[PDB]
Amino acid sequence: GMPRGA
Amino acid sequence: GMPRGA
Amino acid sequence: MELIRIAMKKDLENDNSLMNKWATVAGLKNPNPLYDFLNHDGKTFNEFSSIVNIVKSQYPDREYELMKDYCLNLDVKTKAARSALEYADANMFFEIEDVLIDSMISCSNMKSKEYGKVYKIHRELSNSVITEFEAVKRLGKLNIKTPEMNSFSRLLLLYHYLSTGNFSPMAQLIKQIDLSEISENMYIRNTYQTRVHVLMSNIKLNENSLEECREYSKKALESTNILRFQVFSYLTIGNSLLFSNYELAQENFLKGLSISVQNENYNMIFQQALCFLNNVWRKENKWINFESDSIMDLQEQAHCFINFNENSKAKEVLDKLDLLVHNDNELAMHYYLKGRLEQNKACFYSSIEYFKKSNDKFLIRLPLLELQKMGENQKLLELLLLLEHH
Amino acid sequence: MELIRIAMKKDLENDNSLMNKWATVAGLKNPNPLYDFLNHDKTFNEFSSIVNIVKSQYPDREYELMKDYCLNLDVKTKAARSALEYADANMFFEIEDVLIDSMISCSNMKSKEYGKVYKIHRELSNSVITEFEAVKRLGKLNIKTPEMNSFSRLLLLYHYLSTGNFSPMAQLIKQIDLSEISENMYIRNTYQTRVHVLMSNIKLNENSLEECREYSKKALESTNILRFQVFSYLTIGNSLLFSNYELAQENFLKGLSISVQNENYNMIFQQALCFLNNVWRKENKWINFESDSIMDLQEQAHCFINFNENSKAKEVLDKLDLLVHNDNELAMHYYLKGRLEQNKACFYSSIEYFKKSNDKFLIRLPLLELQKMGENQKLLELLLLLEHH
Repeated sequence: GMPRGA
Repeated sequence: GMPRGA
Repeated sequence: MELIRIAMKKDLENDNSLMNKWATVAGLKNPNPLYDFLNHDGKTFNEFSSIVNIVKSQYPDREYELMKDYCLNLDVKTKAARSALEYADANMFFEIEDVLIDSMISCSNMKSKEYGKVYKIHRELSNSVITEFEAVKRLGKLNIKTPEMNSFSRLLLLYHYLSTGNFSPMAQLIKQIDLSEISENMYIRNTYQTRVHVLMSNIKLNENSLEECREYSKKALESTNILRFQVFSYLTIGNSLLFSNYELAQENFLKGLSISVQNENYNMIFQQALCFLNNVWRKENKWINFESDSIMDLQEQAHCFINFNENSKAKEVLDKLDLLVHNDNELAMHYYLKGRLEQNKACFYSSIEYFKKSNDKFLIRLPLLELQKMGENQKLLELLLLLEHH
Repeated sequence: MELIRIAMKKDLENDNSLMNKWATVAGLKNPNPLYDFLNHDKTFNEFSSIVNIVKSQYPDREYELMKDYCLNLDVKTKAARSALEYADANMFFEIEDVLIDSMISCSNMKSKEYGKVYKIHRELSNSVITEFEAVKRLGKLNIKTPEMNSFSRLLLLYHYLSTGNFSPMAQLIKQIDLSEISENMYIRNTYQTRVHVLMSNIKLNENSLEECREYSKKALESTNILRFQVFSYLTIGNSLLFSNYELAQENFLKGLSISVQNENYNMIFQQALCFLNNVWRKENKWINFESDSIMDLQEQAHCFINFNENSKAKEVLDKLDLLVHNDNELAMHYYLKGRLEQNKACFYSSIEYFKKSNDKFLIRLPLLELQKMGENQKLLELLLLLEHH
């Protein structure tokens, strides 16, 4: 999938 | 349509 | 001397035994106040149901003639008048209700003045004289103190939402009503109780909770002697059976016709219920009203034509309906008919959209079945039922 | 003496102008506290003063110099509370967890409050506790400081972001009011960056891509902390995934260039570029063939399907079936089965779970496939209009 983070 | 009532 | 008084004493000579039964009938097992009521000029019962249950028991065929005469010769400042307001509104006796209102606004008793003021708001709202926003702002400006009108000011919004096919806010607004806070007027508390039973029946119908819809109409019927509430209880029970039990639906609507024989508006309502029933079951339909240009009657004309492959005649009718302004629940039915006439899945999607918008989980079964019949994927149909409108 | 002060004195002997230089770097209205900081075993009033000096003069030894300085602080001070945020923001978990247990045991209530809700954040992000447990523990704490009332909401936002549960985030982030943090400006400022990057991710998930990019660009302008720069470039690049291959690639490569010495950040930009190339159906040199994470296996399957190697794709997708997917991961799983099977029902399950995760960006993948399979335009509009309840 698409990596995400903050 | 269908009659409704109260 | 009220016609109810002139007639009650006249009939007491021929039959003198009525005291014992009338006191049993009027919420007194002990006949003291009846004597007072019967003889001294202008003395009311403590509870309005005493007069009501008497008139319905001894002059049922003259209820309107007598109650009108009694109600309009009433001190508007009294508890009996405030009960009469709710009696007139509940029975849809606008002649009685509207004169009382203008009299309760002008008088100097503050309780009766608040009563007239929010019943007026209900009357202007249901006549489309004011909008929902104008009504809400005027309700707040009243600074409503009585638990009677705090219950009613919610009820009058519930009626507005039902009639304009805006079902979304009903479940939470009705949950705010607490009738146990009404302790001075038992008639008003019991007739509001019936109002809520009927409104809850409709809310359950719109959520497709069909067993509970019928339980609430049963409570409504068990709780009232008021024709208007009986009328809509049988209509709602019958509607809840539309898709499953043709014979039992028809039996409820026919029972409605039976009790509406002396009332044109109630009679029209059950013809429309039976008309919609026979179109859903795609039967020959003698109940169509061909002399009408209302949305409800035109839709059923087209629905029957479509059922019987009268497609040109149906397009004629849907051409007339195109020029008419619909609420969201009415547009959803327009698109269902369009979709049937054209065998166009896109109309059935527009139908689902407006059923979602009005939060009608019952009638949406019509476009969904047609999409099933056209081979729409089963997971998609489940998704359309799962998702909700904002 | 701490290494930072040993090193600052060795360089002070040889270079005297360094004093006015270090004083302006640290934002000082006058140069007194620098002298004071070097002579008496004292803190600056704002933690940024020492951080900006370490970053200005010893950038290659920040971790070593800060791990020594932070671990020698009195845990009862505003400096040590500041070092707790510095550690957590940098993902310096070795520095952080030591401060946490120090603070939790200490006799200072403010430090004790910081320590206990930073521990809740650490335990939740390691799945040592559930979300319900975290909320329960935070409520019992009776949190009084604005800082920890703000961070109590931030730790939940991070947890929603990472579990693919995007629905609650917009309403929860609005409850943060950073203007109430008045005493520790270092914390107010690094929390302001945290909120900018989180807001960028919420706008991405709402498919509001220009506002997504503006918040990430505000985060970058506000920060000198690598971790926040990394997730800003990641989020800007993600927001371009469907429209601008070259600029998305350029943001991911920029992230790679600042991530060089950090294997976790480097892996993230590899995954970002791996997904970008699969979306555009290009030759994909970024695939991790030695991974059993859902993220990496999905992209193996995605590229196999792109290059008509459907037996290999099913092998991968059969493995994925045995793994526990959160809602957002499940939505991608059905999209891939849809492509492999060319079955519209998989695409419908895909959008169901994108609706549940409240992912309005990645849902464009199954929507586009349904368009190709000729699905009714009105149906697709309806599916975009309706919400999961």
